[PDB]
Amino acid sequence: MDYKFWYTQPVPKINDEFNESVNEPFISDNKVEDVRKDEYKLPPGYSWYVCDVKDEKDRSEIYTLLTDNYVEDDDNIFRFNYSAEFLLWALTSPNYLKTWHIGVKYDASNKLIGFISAIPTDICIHKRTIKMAEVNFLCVHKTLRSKRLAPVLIKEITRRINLENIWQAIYTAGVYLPKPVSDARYYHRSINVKKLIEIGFSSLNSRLTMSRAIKLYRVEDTLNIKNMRLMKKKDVEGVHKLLGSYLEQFNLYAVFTKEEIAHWFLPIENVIYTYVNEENGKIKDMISFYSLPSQILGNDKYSTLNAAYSFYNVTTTATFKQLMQDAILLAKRNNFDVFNALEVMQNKSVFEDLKFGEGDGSLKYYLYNWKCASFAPAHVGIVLL
Ligand SMILES: CCCCCCCCCCCCCC(=O)CSCCNC(=O)CCNC(=O)[C@H](O)C(C)(C)COP(=O)(O)OP(=O)(O)OC[C@H]1O[C@@H](n2cnc3c(N)ncnc32)[C@H](O)[C@@H]1OP(=O)(O)O
Ligand SMILES: COc1cccc(CC(=N)NC(=O)c2ccc(Cl)cc2OC2CCNCC2)c1
Ligand SMILES: [Cl-]
Ligand SMILES: [Mg+2]
Repeated sequence: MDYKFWYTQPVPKINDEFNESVNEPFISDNKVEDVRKDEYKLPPGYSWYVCDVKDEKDRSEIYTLLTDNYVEDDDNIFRFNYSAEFLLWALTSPNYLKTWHIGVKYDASNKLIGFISAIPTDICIHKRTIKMAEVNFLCVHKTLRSKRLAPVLIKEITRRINLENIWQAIYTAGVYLPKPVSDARYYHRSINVKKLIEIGFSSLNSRLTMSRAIKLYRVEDTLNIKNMRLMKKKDVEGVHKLLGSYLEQFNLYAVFTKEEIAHWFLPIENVIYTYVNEENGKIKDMISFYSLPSQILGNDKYSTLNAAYSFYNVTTTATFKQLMQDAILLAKRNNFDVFNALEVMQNKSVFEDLKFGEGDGSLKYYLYNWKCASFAPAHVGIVLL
């Protein structure tokens, strides 16, 4: 609650509130020529390390660090378990910098004990498009917590981003920091009810016996949009047009190039699933979701919760409810146990009807070095990884 580090950074104070007409950096007229050229100082016996995410072995090291040390749910039952291949896709998007993929090693073990990453992306906030970094995967080894490593990681990636004449960033966290531009609850749609019950993800009452819970969450194996199919390279221009058009209504969204569309949407097994409805060689409807397993900590029977996370979903030929009903069936068809979605975009309107349950927390959206009015999650049009 003191935010001793955060309060030194160009982010709003916890009591700052800005008019709708304020939409600008906290610190303008920055100069690349003035940016520190020296790496930030690490504690004795630790070293910066530039990770090559395209090298299987370096990628494996980041994977291991995240598997053992990344985000857990509030009750420490689950831990996110991003796959190696997901990390490769997440970090090697168009115009990515290797030098924004930053490790820290303990010199004596040669072991990776900290990470932070960013990728470039054009972000439209309140109708101004700004070159930004999207920051993700900040992680410090569980054995080294509350030693103020995280601010060094932050300050070092800020410096390397600033060297590229980028002065804004976007990120998200579960934790409250100075100061969200928006705050979105997450919801879950049970698919394998029994499993989710057995692992303590979901529960039963005397009203809801096991057979009744299973029957509740039953879906028909038949698509509302019969032609919905895996996206193909030929669809890239059609998706770019459909998605790009739709995203303009929002207060915060990424501005995608065709190269970014192909990267972010072309399907990769166990990473990203995009489906399209093509009519007359035109893309009219799209569904997408990414795969993010959680490791189930100390359950005798199951080791992994497979989960699909709603990415971007646009319909022009069905209702948004029918579209999302199809997104659920498609995730069931891909052996997911649960479908997760944030109350962003049009999502919340379908949660009651599609039998989504409210989850235990929320995801806060932040900008660095940007001053603007905050807004309700309906007005958020971007989903980070
Ligand atoms: C223009 C370019 C700008 C680029 C940069 C943009 C900004 C990018 C910012 C990064 C966005 C990343 C987004 C992202 O990856 C998605 S959110 C996921 C973050 N990762 C985890 O939660 C994994 C599990 N936790 C850990 O590994 C550690 O607890 C971490 C490393 C989180 C904190 O390590 P620690 O050992 O627990 O703590 P200290 O070293 O003692 O440091 C304490 C200081 O860290 C502040 N803190 C804690 N969690 C934070 C978080 N999630 N964002 C930002 N700040 C966070 C905290 O408030 C405190 O500052 P304060 O005293 O002022 O309160
Ligand atoms: C069930 O396993 C979990 C494992 C770890 C943490 C949690 C609880 C949680 N924090 N959930 C979510 O943040 C989350 C829950 C639902 C959704 Cl739709 C998105 C979420 O965040 C994602 C996007 C930001 N980067 C991480 C993925 C759940
Ligand atoms: Cl400093
Ligand atoms: Mg620390």
